[PDB]
Amino acid sequence: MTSVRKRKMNRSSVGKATRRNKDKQRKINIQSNPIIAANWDYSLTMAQNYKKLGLRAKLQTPAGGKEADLSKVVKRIPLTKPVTEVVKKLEELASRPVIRKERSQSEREEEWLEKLYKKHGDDYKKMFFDKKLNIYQQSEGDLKRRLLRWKKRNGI
Amino acid sequence: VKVHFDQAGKKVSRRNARATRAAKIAPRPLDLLRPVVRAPTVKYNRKVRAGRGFTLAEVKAAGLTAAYARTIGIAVDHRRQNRNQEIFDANVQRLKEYQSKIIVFP
Amino acid sequence: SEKAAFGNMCRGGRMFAPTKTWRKWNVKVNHNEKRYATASAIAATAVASLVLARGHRVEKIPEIPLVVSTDLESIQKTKEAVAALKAVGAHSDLLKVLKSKKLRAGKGKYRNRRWTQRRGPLVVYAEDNGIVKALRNVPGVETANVASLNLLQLAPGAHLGRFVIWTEAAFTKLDQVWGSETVASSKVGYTLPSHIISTSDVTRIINSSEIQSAIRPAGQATQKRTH
Amino acid sequence: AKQSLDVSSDRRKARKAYFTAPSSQRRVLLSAPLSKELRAQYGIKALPIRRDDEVLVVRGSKKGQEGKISSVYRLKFAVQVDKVTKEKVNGASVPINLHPSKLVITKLHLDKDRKALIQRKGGKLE
RNA sequence: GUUUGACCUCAAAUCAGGUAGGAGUACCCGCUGAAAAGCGGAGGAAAAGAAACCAACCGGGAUUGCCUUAGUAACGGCGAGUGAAGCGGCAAAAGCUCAAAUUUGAAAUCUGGUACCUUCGGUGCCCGAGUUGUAAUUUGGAGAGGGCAACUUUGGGGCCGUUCCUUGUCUAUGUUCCUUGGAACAGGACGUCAUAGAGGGUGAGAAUCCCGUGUGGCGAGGAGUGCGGUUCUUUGUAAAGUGCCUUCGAAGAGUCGAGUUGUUUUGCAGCUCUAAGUGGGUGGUAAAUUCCAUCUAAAGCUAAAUAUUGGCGAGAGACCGAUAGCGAACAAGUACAGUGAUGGAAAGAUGAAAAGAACUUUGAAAAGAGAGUGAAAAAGUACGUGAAAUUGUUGAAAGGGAAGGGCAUUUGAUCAGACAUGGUGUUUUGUGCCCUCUGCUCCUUGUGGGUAGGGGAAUCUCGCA
RNA sequence: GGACCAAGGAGUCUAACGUCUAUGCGAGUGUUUGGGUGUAAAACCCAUACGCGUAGGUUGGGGCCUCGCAAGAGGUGCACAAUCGACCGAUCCUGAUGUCUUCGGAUGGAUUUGAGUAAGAGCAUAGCUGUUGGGACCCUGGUUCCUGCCGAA
RNA sequence: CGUGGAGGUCAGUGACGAAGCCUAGACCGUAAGGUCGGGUCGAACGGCCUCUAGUGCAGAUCUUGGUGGUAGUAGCAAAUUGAUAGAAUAAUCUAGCGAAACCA
RNA sequence: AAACUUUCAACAACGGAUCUCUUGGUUCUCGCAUCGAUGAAGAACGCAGCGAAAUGCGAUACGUAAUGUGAAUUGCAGAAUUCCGUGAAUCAUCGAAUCUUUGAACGCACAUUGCGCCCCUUGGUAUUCCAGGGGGCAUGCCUGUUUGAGCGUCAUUU
Repeated sequence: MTSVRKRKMNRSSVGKATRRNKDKQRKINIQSNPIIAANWDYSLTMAQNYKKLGLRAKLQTPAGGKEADLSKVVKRIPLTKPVTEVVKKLEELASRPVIRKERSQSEREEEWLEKLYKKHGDDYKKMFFDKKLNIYQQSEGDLKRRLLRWKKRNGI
Repeated sequence: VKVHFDQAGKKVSRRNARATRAAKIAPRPLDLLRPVVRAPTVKYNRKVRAGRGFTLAEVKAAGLTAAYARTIGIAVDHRRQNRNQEIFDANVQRLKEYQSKIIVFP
Repeated sequence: SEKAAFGNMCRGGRMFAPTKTWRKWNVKVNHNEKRYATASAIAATAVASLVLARGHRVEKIPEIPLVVSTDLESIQKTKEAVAALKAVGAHSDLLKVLKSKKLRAGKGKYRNRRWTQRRGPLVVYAEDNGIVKALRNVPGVETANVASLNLLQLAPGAHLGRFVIWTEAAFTKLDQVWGSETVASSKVGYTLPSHIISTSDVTRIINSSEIQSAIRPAGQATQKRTH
Repeated sequence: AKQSLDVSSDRRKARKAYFTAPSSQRRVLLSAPLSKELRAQYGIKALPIRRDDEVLVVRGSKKGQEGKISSVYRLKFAVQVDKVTKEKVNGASVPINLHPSKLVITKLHLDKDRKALIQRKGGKLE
């Protein structure tokens, strides 16, 4: 506060461009999945909240000590003295099949296949050595694949 | 002369990073799937360690491609070489266990 | 400031010994030794002649160490928890703390340390259920999980025996936290440390029977002046 | 106590905020509590005072006096109420600069901005 | 053909569109360099960074930074002392792009202009650029051509939310009685709130007077693809991936290196010389006409972990409290000084409110005196408080060219000097926790504690009077 | 060396070894690079590494026991010291059984050796202090409270 | 013994007067010093157990500030539309202004 | 004896020490990344009803417009608010303008208030002449458009 700039900006009639950030940098929204956004708690931690989920937070070998957090009573050894839920929800969601579309055929090339289907029929060695309407000289079996896709699409 | 007065502070900031990054990576872990790799240097040759990445051939032995495996969060090193049997097999079992526990969204 | 005549004796000159940052601020402590200090503080909190010896208004409380049910943890409103401590009988300690608010005599009054007052009860919980918000507004009360048990909160001003209130589950959990001869420790390689003397009373040992058998007869306990 | 980090509790910062406050913030600072009757009227405790309304004095040496505010002297964090004056030895008159924390508003001067403000503060405005 | 035209080069444009400079410079990167200064260049970081690496192991695996290695190795009139690195643990993690063989069944590429459109752009048309090579595909971890078998996959918008930023607004409880005070925010009694008893203001220490504080709520305007729903379309023999088979299967040269010189402590630079392709680099290894290891130099980009006495903001302090703390709490880099480069002070507090002394009078004028305000001018814009050195007057004493203290005592002056006023025994009368009778109640349940009603001192007895 | 007076004004901090003392643990010890946690620069918990250390006799003799009323006598003997030993390493000779013609050390000597074996003591923190270096008490001169005890050359 | 600050405590003191100042006022301490009276004064401050230090001054021709004597002296631009005036003829006195050196 | 000197006390001076505050430093931590030829920083000159510094502004000059709030400002003077509002305010916010002369400083010059050139507009008798107003005109570099030039090269009888 002893630079000439800071003193002038202090004495100026502008006022400081003041923005407060330090409160809101601790809290974060998770932004990504609404399911985790539901089960997120903003209180436990990244670590405790992932543990309460059931998802493995860090992959492997944390430095330091985890909270063993006193789940059980451990008794001394005598030395022989003398006498899941949200996991299930995401598992359903990933298990949920998406509404997929079959990759269809284009009208010109299925018409081309339709020309081949009437010109040669079904046999492939004749249509492979056909010049007219096989000018791209398609592969022996690519012909089969496209014709079987066309037949399953149309014409049995 | 420098004193780490910010040692308490930076850790907080670092966990803020470990918070904030985690916010973007919300289901996924922060870290990738790293190999378990035995160390060099006879002082340390009994020690096993976290390695950088597995190999191409090992990920193929796991039954997937490394280009796809980077999307699954499996760290892959091409320039490493697999030369020990038990290292290879244990890391394959590690890959299989990682495959068992993931669920991938389409 | 670094560079900011030239004499320590001079007006406006540089001072003798410019105070530098790299003077030691934090002090390294052996971990067993720190745990030992906390253990002695916890053991001292039971006694309550020590708690009166520090200064607390605990003369009308049910017993020592004072243990309340775990339901105390489930209180989430200030007035209910204060009424609960009335029902305990630590009301006089709270009134002591509330009357004790004085202004700081130093210059540090205008260094954001303006007010000072005594310390009161310490509530120990196993688990928060809104209790720490409820007791936050009442002065002098400070809460602590059994896992932490802050020494500064335990023996403030290095005086042993602050007045400590326990919840029921926390009091059971203290066995988990420090272990015993039966329960292990829950701390890695820690043992509740031993005594060098078993009996705490020396005058009991001196006046027992058998030392009193083995010992020669005593003098007048003040010397008879001769000549 | 102070829970947000963005709130500060420095005495020096707080006084530098107080004495260098712009006037629009000052009329928020220059606030007076309503009467028990006006709280029974509108359901609201304190309000930013202006000059048109009527007030009573509840502290100070001129305690138990009342009047309409002559002018709000916002630059001195103060408020001149009419007819509460010191009469000098020339015979002239100068009002006591009162402070709205020591005042209790008796009769409000209601305006559309004022009625909407009472509405937004939860008032049961007639 | 003495003509005409392609180019190519070079000019010119008050042609169109862009861009460079300077300031600052804490951190960063280069260059220069003494007994640091300087120069140049950037950014929010920069640099470095995906091995021509480290190792010798059961090998590791971009860079960066921390701890350890370690004050070790090594160096050094092996003197002064100088002074690493591998590994390990951690933080952070991320990888990619060119240059080499043809798309030749069609330069498939892009700037610009213009016309429109849903404009960080799109479409169309037209000039150009470009084969002395712009696109697609391929960077060794290969890859490409095909073929086979299958599978597996599709892209682009919108909108509304969400997320982020910038804001706006709402969200408790005494001003209850008494004393003191100029002023209650002080003291006492009785309260209420509290996820709010941080802080500040209000005429003195204010949870409850005000602002806030705390908890939540409602908005507003943007940023945005981060994802979440809806909605509109998207195929064209389009693009890609995996296994097997077949045929191929091209990479950084004035560089590597060598000598010398300077410089550094081995690199770098200059000068001269200057390569290879089962190549080259680097290191161990030997039972030796050795074997083995490990990378691919001479092209490029890359977040994060990192530095930051600067900027923009915050939040704090076992810091200083006006000779301190910044030179500077104040109209401080000021007044001032210097020709200049530059140097560089002193200086905070009336009061709660100016209520800042109406009016009379002396007085050139300055200053007074009456008077008054104020709680206080023992606060009068010379102003909180107001020490010492030093000054003036009065009083006392001493001295006469006398200096100071120590002891001890007079004399003179002077001060202090009970809120002391009771105890023991006896006696009179009266009263009650005394006596008697009748209770109630708390537990620590006894060698207890509290408490009521009526009667009596006629007799006794205790305490009190 | 001095006109007076007021205020300011001179052994501070840090690093490396060293003694002493206190404290915790103990052949181990050391949380705080870092991670987890939190009421948030506090406290609390700690994985893997790392650091430093670890890896016979005689004479007495504190005591203790017995006896002795006591005085004393006898016995067992802490620490430590002296002796005589032993062994390891070295020392210089012996040079075998074997021996690749120069390999070998077997055995026996000899003195000393050594923070040697012959049954650990260290690590960490704090305090006070010693030496050295950072401006290092301040600028030859100066160098800030009292009392007690010890007190030279 | 004393000083600034810090933790605890005395439900310490305080506008019916804290702190500070003065005190030919008393008291306790061997002393360092401490306690009270009175006066002034106006808003904070102490005792105890601990922590911490920018912690104790007569000197350093120490630093800064204030005030002396020198001294009403030197002397009169020594700092102050234009210039010390007055008188001595327009060639010593009064008046006004007024130092410094130095100072167990 | 007075006067003078010394000492002490009283009151009054002088002085600013002490005490108490403090919109000031000082240090630490956290976040952010943002100056220019679309003219920076810096300088100069002015702007307020009555201003010296401080701040703010640029001849639209302690400001204009916009948005929000909702009655002020205040040393004096003076407007007001039709007040249930298109509304004071030295208010806040600020995204649209203005922005004097310089300054990387940019028409050429410069010890000049020297000398221009081009374009647009208006008027003064206006076809000539003059006046006014407005806007451009620095260097380097890149890409493109346009105009040339070269004894550079080549072609040139279907």
